[PDB]
Amino acid sequence: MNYKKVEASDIAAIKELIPAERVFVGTEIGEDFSHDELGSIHSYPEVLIKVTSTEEVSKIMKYAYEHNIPVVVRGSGTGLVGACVPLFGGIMLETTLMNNILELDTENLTVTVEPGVLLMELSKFVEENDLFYPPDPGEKSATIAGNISTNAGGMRAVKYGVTRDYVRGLTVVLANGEIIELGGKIVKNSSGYSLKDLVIGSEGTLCVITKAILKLLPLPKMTLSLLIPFENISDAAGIVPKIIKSKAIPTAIEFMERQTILFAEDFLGKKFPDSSSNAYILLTFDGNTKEQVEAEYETVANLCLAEGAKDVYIVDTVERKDSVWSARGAFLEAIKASTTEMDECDVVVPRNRIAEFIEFTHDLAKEMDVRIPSFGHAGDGNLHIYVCRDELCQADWEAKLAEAMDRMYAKALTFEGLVSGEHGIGYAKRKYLLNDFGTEHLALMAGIKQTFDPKNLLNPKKVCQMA
Amino acid sequence: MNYKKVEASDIAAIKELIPAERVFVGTEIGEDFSHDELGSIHSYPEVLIKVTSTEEVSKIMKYAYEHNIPVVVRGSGTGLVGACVPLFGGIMLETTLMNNILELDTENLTVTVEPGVLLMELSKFVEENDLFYPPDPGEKSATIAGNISTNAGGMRAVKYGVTRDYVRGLTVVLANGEIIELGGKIVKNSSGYSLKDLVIGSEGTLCVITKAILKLLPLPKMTLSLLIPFENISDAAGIVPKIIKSKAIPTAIEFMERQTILFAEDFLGKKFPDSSSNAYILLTFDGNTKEQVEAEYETVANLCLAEGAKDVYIVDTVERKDSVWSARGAFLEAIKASTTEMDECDVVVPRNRIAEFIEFTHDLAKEMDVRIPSFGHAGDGNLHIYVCRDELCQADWEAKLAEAMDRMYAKALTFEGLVSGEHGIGYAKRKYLLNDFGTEHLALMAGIKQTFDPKNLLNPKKVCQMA
Amino acid sequence: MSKILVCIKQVPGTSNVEVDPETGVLIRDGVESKLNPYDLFGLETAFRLKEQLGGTITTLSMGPMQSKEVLMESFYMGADEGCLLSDRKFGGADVVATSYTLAQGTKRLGDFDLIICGKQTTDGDTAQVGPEMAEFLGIPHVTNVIKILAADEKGLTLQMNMEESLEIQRVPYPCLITVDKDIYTPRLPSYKRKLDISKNPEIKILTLKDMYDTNEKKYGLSGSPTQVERIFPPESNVEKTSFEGDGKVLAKALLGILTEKKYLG
Amino acid sequence: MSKILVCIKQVPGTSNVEVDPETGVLIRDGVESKLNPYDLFGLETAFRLKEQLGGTITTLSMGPMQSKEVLMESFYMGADEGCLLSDRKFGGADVVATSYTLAQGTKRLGDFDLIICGKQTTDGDTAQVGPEMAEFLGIPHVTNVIKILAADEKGLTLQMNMEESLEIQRVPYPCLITVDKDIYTPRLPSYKRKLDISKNPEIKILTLKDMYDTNEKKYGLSGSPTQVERIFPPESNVEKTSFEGDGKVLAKALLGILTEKKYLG
Ligand SMILES: Cc1cc2nc3c(=O)[nH]c(=O)nc-3n(C[C@H](O)[C@H](O)[C@H](O)COP(=O)(O)OP(=O)(O)OC[C@H]3O[C@@H](n4cnc5c(N)ncnc54)[C@H](O)[C@@H]3O)c2cc1C
Ligand SMILES: Cc1cc2nc3c(=O)[nH]c(=O)nc-3n(C[C@H](O)[C@H](O)[C@H](O)COP(=O)(O)OP(=O)(O)OC[C@H]3O[C@@H](n4cnc5c(N)ncnc54)[C@H](O)[C@@H]3O)c2cc1C
Ligand SMILES: Cc1cc2nc3c(=O)[nH]c(=O)nc-3n(C[C@H](O)[C@H](O)[C@H](O)COP(=O)(O)OP(=O)(O)OC[C@H]3O[C@@H](n4cnc5c(N)ncnc54)[C@H](O)[C@@H]3O)c2cc1C
Ligand SMILES: Cc1cc2nc3c(=O)[nH]c(=O)nc-3n(C[C@H](O)[C@H](O)[C@H](O)COP(=O)(O)OP(=O)(O)OC[C@H]3O[C@@H](n4cnc5c(N)ncnc54)[C@H](O)[C@@H]3O)c2cc1C
Ligand SMILES: [Fe+3]
Repeated sequence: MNYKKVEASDIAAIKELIPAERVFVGTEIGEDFSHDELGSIHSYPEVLIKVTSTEEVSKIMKYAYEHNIPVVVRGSGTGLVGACVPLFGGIMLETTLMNNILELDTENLTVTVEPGVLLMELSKFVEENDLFYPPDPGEKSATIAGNISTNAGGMRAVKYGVTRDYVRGLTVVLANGEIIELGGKIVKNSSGYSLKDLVIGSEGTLCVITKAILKLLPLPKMTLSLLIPFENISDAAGIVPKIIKSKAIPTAIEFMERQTILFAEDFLGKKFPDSSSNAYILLTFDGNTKEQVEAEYETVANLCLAEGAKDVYIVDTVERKDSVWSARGAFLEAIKASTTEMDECDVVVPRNRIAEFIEFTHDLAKEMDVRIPSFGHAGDGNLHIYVCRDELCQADWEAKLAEAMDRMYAKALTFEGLVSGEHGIGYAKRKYLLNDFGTEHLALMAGIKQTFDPKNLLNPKKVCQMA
Repeated sequence: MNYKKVEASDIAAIKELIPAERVFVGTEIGEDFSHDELGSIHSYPEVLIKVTSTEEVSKIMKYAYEHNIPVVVRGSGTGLVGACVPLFGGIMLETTLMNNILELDTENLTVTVEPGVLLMELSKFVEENDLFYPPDPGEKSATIAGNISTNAGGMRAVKYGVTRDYVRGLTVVLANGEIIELGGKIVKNSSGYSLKDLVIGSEGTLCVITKAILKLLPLPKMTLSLLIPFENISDAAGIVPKIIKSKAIPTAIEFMERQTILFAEDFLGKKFPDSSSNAYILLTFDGNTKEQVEAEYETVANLCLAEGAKDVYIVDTVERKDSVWSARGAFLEAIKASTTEMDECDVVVPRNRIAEFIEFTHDLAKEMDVRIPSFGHAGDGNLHIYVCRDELCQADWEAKLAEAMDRMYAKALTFEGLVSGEHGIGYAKRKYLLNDFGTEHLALMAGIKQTFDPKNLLNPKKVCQMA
Repeated sequence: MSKILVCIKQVPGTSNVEVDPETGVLIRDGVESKLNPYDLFGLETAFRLKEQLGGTITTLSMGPMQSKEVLMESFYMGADEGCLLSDRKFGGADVVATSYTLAQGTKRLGDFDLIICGKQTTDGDTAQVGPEMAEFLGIPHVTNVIKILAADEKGLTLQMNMEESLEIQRVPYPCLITVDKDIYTPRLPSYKRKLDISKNPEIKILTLKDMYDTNEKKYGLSGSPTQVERIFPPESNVEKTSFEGDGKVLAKALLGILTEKKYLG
Repeated sequence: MSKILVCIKQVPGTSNVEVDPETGVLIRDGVESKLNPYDLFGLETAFRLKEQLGGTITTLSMGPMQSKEVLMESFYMGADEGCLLSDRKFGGADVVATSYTLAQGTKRLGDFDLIICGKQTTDGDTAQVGPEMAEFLGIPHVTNVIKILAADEKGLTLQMNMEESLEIQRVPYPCLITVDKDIYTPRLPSYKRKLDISKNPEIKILTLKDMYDTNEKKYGLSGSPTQVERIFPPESNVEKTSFEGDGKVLAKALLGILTEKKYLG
């Protein structure tokens, strides 16, 4: 709808606002900017601009609003749902040159970052100052504003939460070029509508984040892990309400079945330390002294042995921790190395319905003759489920992928869960959001994007757009 | 605008939808429903309806939408900014008959409540089941959906947060009568725009909350408090970053000066246990064993004594806690008993700017010759500030109240804080929200209310309206 | 004035107590024991007199070796020295044997110008160890003191209350006083005073060998005239009664209830 | 087979170590000491042989009384009994005196069909206590075992690796073996075994009085031929060098660097 193609007069007017070494046109774009880690959709932008400041972003958004050109913001290109792909091919704003950490407030325990600070270099910076950024998505090369725009969460969400719980303030640029400050270094907020909480999870469809203020915690010193074998995944997922109600809250609660562990053993070349069982619970406790960590895990280990665990294995050493957590950290790459291609599902369910959904994917894998390996976080209900193509031909794979994905998203609808808990909706999961939420629920989302972006220029046909 | 006044034919059509025992017209509406605890504005609704179900609310919102009648939802009438006052006098939905706790999920650690469950009876119910609802606003007779709509926070926000951090799901009714489910019993959420986080803090201007799912924690067994005298409020506010960075996070951090304590001594008739100092820090630690709390408080008490504290007093027994916390719990009533009338302010500032703002109100009270007592929560920056009229004449009081409020809201703007951190904006603080945020910031808020409520019926001229 | 003795007791940390129907021993929820709040007013009354007269303050307790914690707790509030009366032959005592071993431990510790007992305990509630202790010492005693008007170096001017009057007395030294609830606000135990090294004064423990009357017939259960026979929960009943029919039909029912509860109204 | 001895050592919990320029002693960050990861492969090699042959497993350690923790740690992994060699006369030892007191403690504990030492420690890195210990015992030894092909009740068929070859040997009992890194994945210490008694075993401590050669000239610092003179951080330097000018102008600079680092390419 009404989108003006970028012509040579628009290249000259853009190169007056931006230095020409940060503007890329045509054959100097690169194939990496035509896609993200979804891999299904490919679409080149017409202009790639590597912005460096808030006022440079606002001058581009003023030009694209005046000349009716769509704009897609891009971080590291890491997201898995096609959210940063420019389907209409307009301006692509690229933020990895704004990788400066602007301020570390040790009085308020906040850090001010630019969009494009990587998660691996922010968490390295704050831990040198004995501080802690708790959200840990699995890919550390992600842009921080990409984590804010996708509401990226990870392993520590059972104790600490997700990126939404640690965004204190945002400086955003709207589609017409207006610069808006949203939060601040405050802690309590009850002044008006929380526009900051709309930007968290919006996936670049409302505004362009040009500054972020992140809440930090004091860094825990000690860390100890527990490995608890179980007979099946029903006994493993059922111990999680008893663990949390014993007031010894783990930092991470991970379930892994034996079939997923056999992939990581073949990929890494090393065996798992004990794989005489079918299901596992991998805990993590943190603290500041060795004695209060020891009181935490011995509470859960005396508990877990009383409800049918075969054993409790203490993982207390940096060599023992690397022998267990590099197997968990290589679950995704071991599944990729075993197949031709795959597709990812990241449904979140209620926590008491984890075991029934994992057992459902085992009955679905036997029925459709596809390999469906799965893992996830047993402390919050997010399950990472993969449908592997293996050796199916292209016609039989597209029919089997569409049937396996439809039945898993319909079963999570019956279980009163959602479509995505980590990765977002983007382009790939739009029709499952229209199946979960009604048309009246998505008309509220589309009317909010019409408020922030009435010309529909900031990322068209994403999340709610054409569900 | 052109709102339709309620006539006698609308009374008959309402009494077909609602039984007539719960409809109040004219003189059947008491004087308590014409105001809330702000006390400045007074306005009667034309119909008072005590609703009992979600489908009864949706039938009323369907009737008022097609007949252009404004609707104001009311909880306990406890809010302090005029947010539940029906300025145009249409339908008043009153939710205190929906006081049923629907479900306690001990597996997911959630509780499902109706709007109108009081805070004093939810926290009593979950603590009988060894669970914990962490947000503690100062008034316990408030409804839960009143706490959600105002984003009500309190004493435990330094460790646990506010009402926003514990709302898992909401069932809302829009202005046209559509019923929308927003969250669920899930933990992680990255599916679409967070419409649930817009309702939290919206003060009844977007939709009518008809069900809530609240996140619970395991209840801590023990509790111990500390009373730390200081020389002035600058030394008292400055210890709070050193306390939090020592990894012993208190449950509550309260500052109180001597002139506020002298009010509570005259009100309660009992002296404070030690008032040989000018400023105080009142801490609270919680835990499960006595040795865990003892390692927490001895860490901070050694830290306070090494950083210029005059003493550290241990408040460990029930009678000692009731000698100190009944003084803090009666700060608001002691200020009201000492004046003819007052008007209040709940600015939040950055935590390192607490002492500069408290010292600013002492210079402002000395210059304007008004009494400005103040206290607040030293762990998050929220300052409860009261301007007393004492014996001023009516023309001199409105001139001194306007000057003292304008200079305090402008100084919190210079300190990069906000207008309200607890109580909300409502009707009273609309002008200061237009001074803090720009016109482009409030046009985004007004365009969001136009999405949820296009005919402008749900609580008009409040928060982001006529600012 | 000068030497001041304060008798403090360790009590159960909460009084929410019920009995098993056939154990005969109380169902105390835990053992988080504390100093009783009525003796905090007795400690605070000694602290105001020490700030005016400049003497010393001794704390005295009778119980097991677990009762050394409330002697250390009184040290953190500002007591100068303490004394435990721990012995196996002292247990099982009633008021008559408790006030005898507290008066025997007082004579062993020397002379005191003033002994300050609290109003009552929270487990016994008998409120009569104080008047019985001053009988064995032979000193005058005044109970239920709400106010100290004068604090002369020879004696005190006190305000002893009744249910409806205020007696003002001038009692000389040596004497016992029994303060009641809310005479002052008691100060909190300081962590700075507990960070010295442990406690400046050492809890001097006394047994039956140290007393001037070393004969076990007057102490413990042997010197107790009373004994508990059985302990049982109190029978209470809630009856909801309604009264309609206006006029003096309700006024006779309200006067019939107010006279049955002896209000005579 | 049947009787199996495993020599384990307590090491610093991390090797991130720097020296103070004029203390002469190691700037160790803390003391969260652990069992060394190279001896976890030696313990795991004994566990696979016990599951095939059914004998017993003894753990042996030499150090202070703090080294009793890694003997209890090997018990949680599945060792049957342990033995500490704690004595003041054993400290300050080099490899020659450590392998002598470990061989003297082996003869005191009886005969073993197989002694399993690890590849090296993480503090000494000398990797030579094992071959020196089997010299004092007089038994054959095979170092750097990556694979056990056969586990007969009289001897083992081993795969000893070199830098470029794989020697396959048939060594009989009694003998010492030295396994290297990643022969198996070591099992984790079980918490269920920790709750047995504290553990069933009860570490048997030996001093110089218990050895069959009770003469302190051969133990400790007196029997050490070597000694440290000074310890210092290694001098490393990062030099960024650039090379432009294409053709074989860069290829002579790349061959000049690969031959200076002895790659010969
Ligand atoms: C191996 C792997 C593991 C992963 N593990 C996890 C995981 O555990 N948890 C998890 O949550 N996610 C995970 N992810 C995906 C996760 O979403 C991305 O890692 C990250 O959130 C996206 O950041 P980016 O910088 O990569 O963003 P991009 O993909 O470039 O951007 C993602 C979205 O953010 C928008 N965006 C980016 N920058 C801005 C900005 N400044 N303003 C507005 N919008 C902006 C883009 O337009 C797009 O909408 C994983 C991905 C991979 C490949
Ligand atoms: C003495 C005192 C102490 C207080 N202390 C604190 C404090 O410490 N922290 C704090 O945050 N607040 C405090 N408050 C005020 C606090 O806002 C209110 O106590 C409470 O949040 C309002 O709840 P209510 O049930 O009283 O709501 P009402 O005033 O009736 O409603 C408040 C707002 O919520 C809306 N609303 C109510 N129910 C619904 C519903 N179902 N759907 C949609 N909108 C709804 C109303 O329309 C109005 O917008 C205090 C108030 C008093 C009087
Ligand atoms: C259920 C129950 C009922 C009892 N009924 C009786 C009864 O009817 N008659 C009777 O003679 N005994 C009775 N006793 C025994 C007696 O009351 C207590 O067992 C014990 O002697 C504690 O004394 P008290 O609580 O009466 O002290 P109180 O007279 O209640 O206390 C007065 C003050 O004396 C001081 N004091 C009291 N006890 C001590 C102590 N041990 N060490 C130091 N200072 C102390 C304190 O300053 C205290 O404030 C009863 C005991 C129990 C458990
Ligand atoms: C910095 C430094 C440099 C040294 N350099 C030398 C040197 O050049 N020459 C020399 O002779 N000594 C040297 N020593 C002394 C010696 O290496 C150690 O002090 C000590 O004897 C530990 O032996 P190791 O680390 O060499 O054992 P290694 O030979 O590295 O370990 C081989 C195996 O022997 C067993 N083992 C080793 N030590 C013990 C023990 N104490 N108890 C039980 N089992 C054990 C384990 O199974 C281990 O895996 C040095 C020490 C230090 C600190
Ligand atoms: Fe995940």
